[PDB]
Amino acid sequence: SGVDDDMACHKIPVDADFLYAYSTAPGYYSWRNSKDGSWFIQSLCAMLKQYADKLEFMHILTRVNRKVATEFESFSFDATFHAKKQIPCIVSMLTKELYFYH
Amino acid sequence: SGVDDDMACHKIPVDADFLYAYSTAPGYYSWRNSKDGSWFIQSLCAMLKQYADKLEFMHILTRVNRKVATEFESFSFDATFHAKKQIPCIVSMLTKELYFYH
Amino acid sequence: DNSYKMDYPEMGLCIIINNKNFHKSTGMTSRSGTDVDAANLRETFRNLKYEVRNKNDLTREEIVELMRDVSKEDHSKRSSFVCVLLSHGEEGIIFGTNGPVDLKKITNFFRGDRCRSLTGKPKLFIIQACRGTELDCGIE
Amino acid sequence: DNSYKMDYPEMGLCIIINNKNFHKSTGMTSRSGTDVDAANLRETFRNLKYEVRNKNDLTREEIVELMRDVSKEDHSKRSSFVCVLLSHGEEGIIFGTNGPVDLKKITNFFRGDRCRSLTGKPKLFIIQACRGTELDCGIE
Ligand SMILES: *CC(=O)[C@H](CC(=O)O)NC(=O)[C@@H]1C=C2CCCC[C@@H]2n2c(=O)n(C[C@H](CCC(=O)O)NC(=O)Cc3ccccc3)c(=O)n21
Ligand SMILES: *CC(=O)[C@H](CC(=O)O)NC(=O)[C@@H]1C=C2CCCC[C@@H]2n2c(=O)n(C[C@H](CCC(=O)O)NC(=O)Cc3ccccc3)c(=O)n21
Repeated sequence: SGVDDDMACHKIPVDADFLYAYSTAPGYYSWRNSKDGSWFIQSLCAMLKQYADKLEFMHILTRVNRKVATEFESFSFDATFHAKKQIPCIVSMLTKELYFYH
Repeated sequence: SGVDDDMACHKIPVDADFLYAYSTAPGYYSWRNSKDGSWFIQSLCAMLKQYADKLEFMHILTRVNRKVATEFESFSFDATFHAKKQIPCIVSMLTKELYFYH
Repeated sequence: DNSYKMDYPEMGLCIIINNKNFHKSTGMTSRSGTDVDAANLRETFRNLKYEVRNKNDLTREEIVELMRDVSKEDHSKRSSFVCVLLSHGEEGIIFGTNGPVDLKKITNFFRGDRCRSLTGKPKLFIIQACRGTELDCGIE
Repeated sequence: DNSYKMDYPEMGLCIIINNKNFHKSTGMTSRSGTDVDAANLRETFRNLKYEVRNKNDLTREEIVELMRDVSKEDHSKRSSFVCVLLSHGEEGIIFGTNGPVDLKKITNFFRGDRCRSLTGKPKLFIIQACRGTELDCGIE
């Protein structure tokens, strides 16, 4: 406080109000079914359909995280790429809650 | 679906259920007042005090984002480091909502 | 104001870059199933009242010019902005059909000081792409 | 289950690494005001019913051994885990008093497969440190 607050003229950071919804954790592969689409986009769309009229966006995205993490696993004849998992990654520099039904 | 879901044996990702509350955006400086502490920790503690019995953790952290972004600005005799701003960065790989009052 | 104002005349743009097919010179294999994702997204964001614009198989250069042009529109009557990137990727990088682009180049156009008609408004980047080559074997 | 179970006998540990003073060889200046942060955090997390453990001026090696030992405790009766890092930093890096440590080394101890008594439980890393040398001049 003192020198660093109660500014006469208000500014906001240039990176404020961005949200990144990443399909996977930093450094990791992300997975896609050739017929049904990617795990992440499938789950994102299904959770938006079910909850966009009911939940705040971060809470919708937390259910996407759980759906991808818990329900999906890779399948491959190559053992290297078989039985692999994925956790999506929410990066929020938002400053307020986001409700689509608003 | 089909090959990649309704697993007989359930697994979760090894990076699931982590949350990173970063003081600042990727690539950026983070700021600290020599007498009052860092902007981020000051704001984090104040928002936990006010809302930990009322809001889910991501919503508490979204108010920390707004408090840091809107209320704080650097002050320095060196023009290079003066009038600078900061947006904290929430990185959530959580799979559920977190309520401290639970 | 704990919530973003979402009652502007328009919810805003939803730009979907759907990259399925990649130049031989990159050695990147076709992204089968991405069209299913693109169609799901179009329908989902249409029901949220977004103005959806789908683009297919864009070069790194076309991605950059598209996002530049979109950032230079007047977004004054829009509540928000959404961009969905569907492609190959690595950490901090999305692939055009002909090679890598730095995500920062894309997102910087929309910074608070560079897209003034979106200042104060939520800018959402939804990214289906790899972020490296680590493998999660899971637990349990 | 939309919410983490938070009615285990203990809320869990809150580990605070408070690095104020750095070896001459690093050229890192003293972090005045960090003790105010450490005290605020101790009180705040005490009121949330966390078991708070404060540590001051740890070498890179002491940080690594501390987090290893903490990850090897039996967390079965705890709802969650919190670690707060207060130091100099750069992207992906936190400084011990005598030099940089990769954050990944710290966090990997708590992975779902490596700390089984915290599998399924929220692991929170709260980081006050720089993440590079970019400068936000803001807008408005
Ligand atoms: C790395 C990336 O940027 C892409 C992102 C994307 O295309 O959306 N990720 C992949 O390509 C992912 C990772 C790998 C590892 C390296 C080899 C390429 C491989 N790969 C891949 O072949 N697919 C598609 C296949 C589809 C086969 C099918 O549907 O039968 N999926 C798999 O190999 C594993 C799999 C995943 C989910 C369901 C079934 C199988 C990828 O998505 N990737
Ligand atoms: C880069 C880091 O890892 C640290 C993180 C931390 O210590 O919490 N960040 C800084 O050190 C930040 C950045 C810089 C840029 C390079 C020179 C060092 C500088 N710096 C710094 O000197 N402080 C402390 C001073 C305190 C002076 C005071 O209270 O009068 N703050 C400032 O220089 C600017 C300032 C910020 C808030 C309020 C008043 C002034 C930093 O925090 N940093």
